[PDB]
Amino acid sequence: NRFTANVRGLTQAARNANDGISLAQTTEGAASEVNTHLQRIRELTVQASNG
Amino acid sequence: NRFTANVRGLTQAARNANDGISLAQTTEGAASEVNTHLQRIRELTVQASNG
Repeated sequence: NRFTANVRGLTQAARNANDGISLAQTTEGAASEVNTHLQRIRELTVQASNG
Repeated sequence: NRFTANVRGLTQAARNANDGISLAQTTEGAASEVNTHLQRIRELTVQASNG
Protein backbone atom coordinates (compact mmCIF):
# COMPACT_ATOMS: atom_id res chain seq x y z
CA ASN A 1 0.00 0.00 0.00
CA ARG A 2 2.74 2.46 0.95
CA PHE A 3 4.72 1.66 -2.20
CA THR A 4 1.66 2.08 -4.43
CA ALA A 5 0.87 5.44 -2.84
CA ASN A 6 4.47 6.59 -3.24
CA VAL A 7 4.64 5.41 -6.86
CA ARG A 8 1.43 7.17 -7.89
CA GLY A 9 2.51 10.31 -6.04
CA LEU A 10 5.89 10.32 -7.78
CA THR A 11 4.38 9.72 -11.23
CA GLN A 12 2.06 12.67 -10.66
CA ALA A 13 5.13 14.57 -9.44
CA ALA A 14 6.87 13.82 -12.74
CA ARG A 15 3.80 15.16 -14.52
CA ASN A 16 3.93 18.33 -12.40
CA ALA A 17 7.62 18.79 -13.13
CA ASN A 18 6.97 18.37 -16.86
CA ASP A 19 4.32 21.09 -16.59
CA GLY A 20 6.88 23.28 -14.86
CA ILE A 21 9.38 22.65 -17.66
CA SER A 22 6.76 23.62 -20.24
CA LEU A 23 5.91 26.80 -18.33
CA ALA A 24 9.60 27.71 -18.13
CA GLN A 25 9.87 27.04 -21.87
CA THR A 26 7.05 29.44 -22.71
CA THR A 27 8.43 32.13 -20.40
CA GLU A 28 11.94 31.69 -21.80
CA GLY A 29 10.73 31.97 -25.39
CA ALA A 30 8.84 35.17 -24.66
CA ALA A 31 11.89 36.50 -22.79
CA SER A 32 14.11 35.71 -25.78
CA GLU A 33 11.77 37.65 -28.05
CA VAL A 34 11.91 40.59 -25.63
CA ASN A 35 15.70 40.19 -25.75
CA THR A 36 15.62 40.59 -29.53
CA HIS A 37 13.46 43.69 -29.01
CA LEU A 38 16.07 45.15 -26.65
CA GLN A 39 18.77 44.37 -29.21
CA ARG A 40 16.86 46.20 -31.93
CA ILE A 41 16.19 49.15 -29.61
CA ARG A 42 19.90 49.38 -28.79
CA GLU A 43 20.67 49.28 -32.52
CA LEU A 44 18.31 52.22 -33.12
CA THR A 45 19.74 54.05 -30.11
CA VAL A 46 23.27 53.73 -31.47
CA GLN A 47 22.07 54.86 -34.90
CA ALA A 48 20.24 57.92 -33.57
CA SER A 49 22.95 58.87 -31.07
CA ASN A 50 24.66 60.39 -34.11
CA GLY A 51 24.17 64.10 -34.62
CA ASN B 1 -23.66 -38.35 25.75
CA ARG B 2 -21.16 -35.77 26.96
CA PHE B 3 -18.99 -36.58 23.94
CA THR B 4 -21.93 -36.20 21.54
CA ALA B 5 -22.99 -32.87 23.02
CA ASN B 6 -19.42 -31.60 22.83
CA VAL B 7 -19.07 -32.81 19.22
CA ARG B 8 -22.25 -31.09 18.03
CA GLY B 9 -21.23 -27.94 19.88
CA LEU B 10 -17.78 -27.95 18.29
CA THR B 11 -19.18 -28.47 14.79
CA GLN B 12 -21.67 -25.63 15.25
CA ALA B 13 -18.76 -23.55 16.54
CA ALA B 14 -16.83 -24.34 13.37
CA ARG B 15 -19.82 -23.11 11.38
CA ASN B 16 -19.89 -19.93 13.48
CA ALA B 17 -16.18 -19.38 12.88
CA ASN B 18 -16.73 -19.85 9.14
CA ASP B 19 -19.37 -17.11 9.33
CA GLY B 20 -16.82 -14.96 11.14
CA ILE B 21 -14.30 -15.59 8.37
CA SER B 22 -16.87 -14.50 5.80
CA LEU B 23 -17.72 -11.35 7.77
CA ALA B 24 -14.03 -10.49 7.99
CA GLN B 25 -13.75 -11.09 4.24
CA THR B 26 -16.58 -8.66 3.47
CA THR B 27 -15.05 -6.03 5.75
CA GLU B 28 -11.65 -6.60 4.15
CA GLY B 29 -13.07 -6.14 0.66
CA ALA B 30 -14.83 -2.92 1.61
CA ALA B 31 -11.64 -1.63 3.25
CA SER B 32 -9.66 -2.54 0.13
CA GLU B 33 -12.06 -0.49 -1.98
CA VAL B 34 -11.68 2.44 0.43
CA ASN B 35 -7.92 2.02 0.02
CA THR B 36 -8.22 2.13 -3.77
CA HIS B 37 -10.14 5.37 -3.32
CA LEU B 38 -7.57 6.87 -0.96
CA GLN B 39 -4.85 6.24 -3.53
CA ARG B 40 -6.80 8.29 -6.07
CA ILE B 41 -7.46 11.11 -3.59
CA ARG B 42 -3.75 11.16 -2.74
CA GLU B 43 -2.71 11.27 -6.40
CA LEU B 44 -5.19 14.05 -7.18
CA THR B 45 -4.05 16.00 -4.11
CA VAL B 46 -0.47 15.74 -5.36
CA GLN B 47 -1.66 16.93 -8.77
CA ALA B 48 -3.67 19.90 -7.50
CA SER B 49 -0.95 20.91 -5.04
CA ASN B 50 0.94 22.14 -8.10
CA GLY B 51 0.47 25.89 -8.39
